[PDB]
Amino acid sequence: MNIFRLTGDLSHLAAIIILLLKIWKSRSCAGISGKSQLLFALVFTTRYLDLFTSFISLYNTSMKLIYIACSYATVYLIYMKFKATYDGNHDTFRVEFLIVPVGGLSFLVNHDFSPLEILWTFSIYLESVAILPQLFMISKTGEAETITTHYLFFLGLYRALYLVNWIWRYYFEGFFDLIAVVAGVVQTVLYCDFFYLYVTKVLKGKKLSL
Amino acid sequence: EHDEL
Ligand SMILES: CCCCCCCC/C=C/CCCCCCCC(=O)OC[C@H](O)CO
Ligand SMILES: CCCCCCCC/C=C\CCCCCCCC(=O)OC[C@H](O)CO
Ligand SMILES: CCCCCCCC/C=C\CCCCCCCC(=O)OC[C@H](O)CO
Ligand SMILES: CCCCCCCC/C=C\CCCCCCCC(=O)OC[C@H](O)CO
Ligand SMILES: CCCCCCCC/C=C\CCCCCCCC(=O)OC[C@H](O)CO
Ligand SMILES: CCCCCCCC/C=C\CCCCCCCC(=O)OC[C@H](O)CO
Repeated sequence: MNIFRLTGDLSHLAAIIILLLKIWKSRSCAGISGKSQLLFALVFTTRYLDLFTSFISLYNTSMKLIYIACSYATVYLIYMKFKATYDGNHDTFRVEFLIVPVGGLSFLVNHDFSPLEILWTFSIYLESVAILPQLFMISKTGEAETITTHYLFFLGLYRALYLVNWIWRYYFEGFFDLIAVVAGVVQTVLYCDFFYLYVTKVLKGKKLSL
Repeated sequence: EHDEL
């Protein structure tokens, strides 16, 4: 473990808690893409199947269980408990254009042709584009609430910290995974317009307009 | 092994 990955994991947990607590306390999921929450829960489900085959650490196990529970709970609050405030009419991204090709790519381009590795690869490719329905919803509706932008900031910063972590691991440990890296740069570049707008507008008391 | 999240 290095500080870049630790801050990255804590930034990811921060985003997940900000969203869950925002929906819970306000009793509303207005402005939130239910489709992106489905994709993030599907990322954790396919990535962490190794909970049954590998033990890295108590931290690694606990973080995995917390991410699965918080992702599934967010989906439960949007689609079941506070479904009266779910804006289905503005969450119109067709997720089939993400799942079917990323599924195809994970089967063809992977480190090993075995079910656990193919499923892990699917989680990596899917995560790179999982936020697309949420950004697409914000551009359609025109605005994003401040708490929603804080959620997007900490979520976007998490995989950016992972890129720094991979430079660190490559230099100090000689470890390199091109699939995680390439997907991680794709994941971060999809936040470029949001980052620019968050720093120049949101951090200056202005409207985030995608 | 995959030791990250
Ligand atoms: C924009 C950069 C983003 C962050 C980049 C993260 C990596 C930072 C690397 C620093 C190199 C200098 C640090 C000292 C490591 C070299 C130590 C050395 O010379 O060790 C010799 C040998 O390995 C033992 O005998
Ligand atoms: C070895 C590397 C191979 C790299 C090459 C493969 C990479 C595929 C990745 C993503 C596909 C994303 C698909 C995005 C589809 C968007 C659909 C869209 O914009 O519009 C549909 C609309 O309904 C029309 O009317
Ligand atoms: C909306 C985004 C538009 C831009 C999307 C850009 C496409 C990059 C996407 C995914 C990474 C593709 C796979 C990365 C390459 C891994 C290839 C490799 O070295 O795989 C090792 C293995 O040995 C092979 O069998
Ligand atoms: C080995 C691979 C090394 C890769 C080295 C890093 C490459 C980063 C490249 C460009 C940064 C600028 C990206 C500009 C595109 C931004 C698009 C954007 O932010 O928003 C559009 C929106 O997502 C539509 O839905
Ligand atoms: C061997 C590989 C080494 C690769 C090491 C790469 C290190 C790059 C670090 C951070 C990117 C920050 C880029 C600058 C963007 C600042 C944040 C932003 O969005 O700034 C917009 C602002 O309005 C501007 O005026
Ligand atoms: C140990 C050396 C390496 C350290 C590597 C990690 C360092 C960077 C970590 C986190 C960035 C924190 C940025 C904090 C931005 C918070 C903005 C915010 O929440 O602003 C709320 C405000 O009210 C607006 O509405």
